[PDB]
Amino acid sequence: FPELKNDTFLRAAWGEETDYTPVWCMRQAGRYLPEFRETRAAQDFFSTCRSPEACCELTLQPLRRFPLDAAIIFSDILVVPQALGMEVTMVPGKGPSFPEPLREEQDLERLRDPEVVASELGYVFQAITLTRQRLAGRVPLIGFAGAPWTLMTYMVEGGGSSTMAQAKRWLYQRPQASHQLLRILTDALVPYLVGQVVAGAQALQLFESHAGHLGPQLFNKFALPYIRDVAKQVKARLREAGLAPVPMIIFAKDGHFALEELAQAGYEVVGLDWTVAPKKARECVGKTVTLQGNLDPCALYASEEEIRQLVKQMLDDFGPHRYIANLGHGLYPDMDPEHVGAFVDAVHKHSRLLRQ
Amino acid sequence: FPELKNDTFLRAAWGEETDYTPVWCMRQAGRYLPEFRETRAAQDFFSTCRSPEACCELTLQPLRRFPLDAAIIFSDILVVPQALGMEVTMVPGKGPSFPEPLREEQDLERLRDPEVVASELGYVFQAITLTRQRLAGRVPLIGFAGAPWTLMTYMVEGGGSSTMAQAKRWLYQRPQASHQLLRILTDALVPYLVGQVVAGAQALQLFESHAGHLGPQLFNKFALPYIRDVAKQVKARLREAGLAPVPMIIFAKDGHFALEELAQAGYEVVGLDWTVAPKKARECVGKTVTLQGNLDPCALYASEEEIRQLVKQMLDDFGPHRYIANLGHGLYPDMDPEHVGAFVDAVHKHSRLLRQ
Repeated sequence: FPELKNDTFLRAAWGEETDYTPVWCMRQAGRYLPEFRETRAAQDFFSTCRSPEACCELTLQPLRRFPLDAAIIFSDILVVPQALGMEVTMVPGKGPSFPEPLREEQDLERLRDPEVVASELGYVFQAITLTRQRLAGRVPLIGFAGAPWTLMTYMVEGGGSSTMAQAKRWLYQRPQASHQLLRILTDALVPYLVGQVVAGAQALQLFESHAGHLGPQLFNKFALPYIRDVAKQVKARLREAGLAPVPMIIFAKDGHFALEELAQAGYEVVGLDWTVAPKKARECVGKTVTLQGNLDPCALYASEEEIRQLVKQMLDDFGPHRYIANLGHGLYPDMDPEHVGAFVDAVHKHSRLLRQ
Repeated sequence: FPELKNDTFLRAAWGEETDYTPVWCMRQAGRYLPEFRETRAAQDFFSTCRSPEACCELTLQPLRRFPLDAAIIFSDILVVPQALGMEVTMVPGKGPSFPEPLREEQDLERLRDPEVVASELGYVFQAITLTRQRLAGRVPLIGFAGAPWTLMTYMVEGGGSSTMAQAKRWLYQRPQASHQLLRILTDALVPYLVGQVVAGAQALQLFESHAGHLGPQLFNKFALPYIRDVAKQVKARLREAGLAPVPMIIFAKDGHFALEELAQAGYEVVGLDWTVAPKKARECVGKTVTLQGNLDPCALYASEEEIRQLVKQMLDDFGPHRYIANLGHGLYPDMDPEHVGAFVDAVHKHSRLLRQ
């Protein structure tokens, strides 16, 4: 692969000093971009995901508009439960649906052996090698997947949910089947993430979006240990293959009560939502791990000058070391690309003016 | 009104010692009760709310099953935006909808003067006087309303929302119209809550369900000051009328980052969700205020013996003083009334065995 030219994002992730604060945005390839809607208008969502040229193109689009310090491959966390044998739809701009969710223990029998999952996900590895080639070393490429508990919520709920009532009902009423499913998910994730790195990914982010529904005790029993197992096994498999490990990011949306444990879970970087004050987050995580985040993405509805001021405040509270700027959640379809450009321009100009 | 016989809940709320930990459940009058579905099968939701006998009956039903230490009047937080002039529906078991949500500043013109709102809500005061009579002093009666920001989210979103994107867009793009609306809401709430106390309510709970969507800075600017204004004005109006103030509870769902401020906002009791460890909550709030909560209501899906153990742990972490037991969120329609009975029985037996 081409030699990496701008490794600021990787340096920050590892905890090293940098000349400026690197920045990227969750869903930087997303519907807020007209050209993203245009290229996606070509096929359906999961068929977009299976075309290496199409994922490559969607990954590069934001980089053409903005000097972001990283690319993240275009894909979906739901490719893993699909590759396990579940049928999925993106029903007419309504979001993800599993028409036949897991509802009882016997439903586990329909899933593939998790060791066959990576071979079902070859199309993502193809998209990753292609993108890493076409990026030609401009910035590092991030790979990703959903964390075990978060994927389990989709598989049992059949899509999004404001309560996760069914999924938490499994934890309380079927804790054994729950552990069995979480382990199937971990055992599928580890070889998929290792494959992403073999295909060319330079950093991995694990997305635990539905953590906040758990309190501390459920989260300690049912999410954290799988989260720890993912990073331990991925790093061990990469070493065994003779490959450099890459930095790993754990993003736990609404996960204020888990931050201290997450800082010990084997991840270089802890990604935060906008609900934790950056100074309190630093306190919970100590000064080993790098922090990523955490601007409310709705702030980008404010005027450019207001965005600049919000970025200045956020940067001042995180401080310059062991920090990667990002939003606290994905960009929304209605957001103005010019305001995304302002956020990116503001992080760069303020972090430098903060150094120089 | 009949002399109150069991005032344990009020004593705990004020911060006094008690012989046991009092307990009630959010949505204790709810669809998990077959007789609640039966009496509600009589008319539509908002017409149930307007019948004093029907609200009285729904309020008493759980008290017939369980020795709860308080009743809460049957009503809905959405009665206030309806009384301000907005049209609302409970469309066939789909939840609240406003078919015509507020979308721009000019939409404010359609709202009533907030000073006329209490006269539109006479039916709730009738339901409260009736219930306080029929309760005949068995336990105290709680009145309630939604907090200003939470009501504003319904009025702008038109119902529930996983992002509150439109409502936060108002905060970022129309901060002045936002403050105007929040003030209209506060100015309607204060006389409605005072009326509830004049009608016989012995305690008030303000429900800030949608707080967690805000980070600390938005919450400090747009929710907290209205929250403070509500309690200050209600207490001043009651004093001026010659009436005893009642204890006031602020419940801020997902509000971990606001707990320290909420403990200073003029409320006797801070109600918590299941996401904050009870020991950390105590730390944030000091040992002045009383804490209420915070059992994950999905725990009630567990077996009776497991519920007992979870209650024992929760009680041990809160400790006996300045504590009212409750769930961290309303009971779900599918919950087993026998498991609610276990939770109530467990709080009583463990808190006593903890004293004796």
